[PDB]
Amino acid sequence: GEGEEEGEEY
Amino acid sequence: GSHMATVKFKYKGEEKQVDISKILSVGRYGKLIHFLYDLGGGKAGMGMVSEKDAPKELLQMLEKQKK
Repeated sequence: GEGEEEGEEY
Repeated sequence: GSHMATVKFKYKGEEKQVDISKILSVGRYGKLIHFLYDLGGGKAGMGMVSEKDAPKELLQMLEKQKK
């Protein structure tokens, strides 16, 4: 359940 | 209750708060600062904030956890 992910366009 | 200092992170716009004792390793990639934190239950989490969004007072703390 726990464990998020990011996704920023560098 | 925890007796440590908590760090607030702007996760994609959301305001998260992780305890300094939970912070595993912080890695500044430049404008974006990625960090790994231990949550619990065997699994952990991660996040990435910007230099502008992260307050200097907390940013300096991230420097200490910079691995």
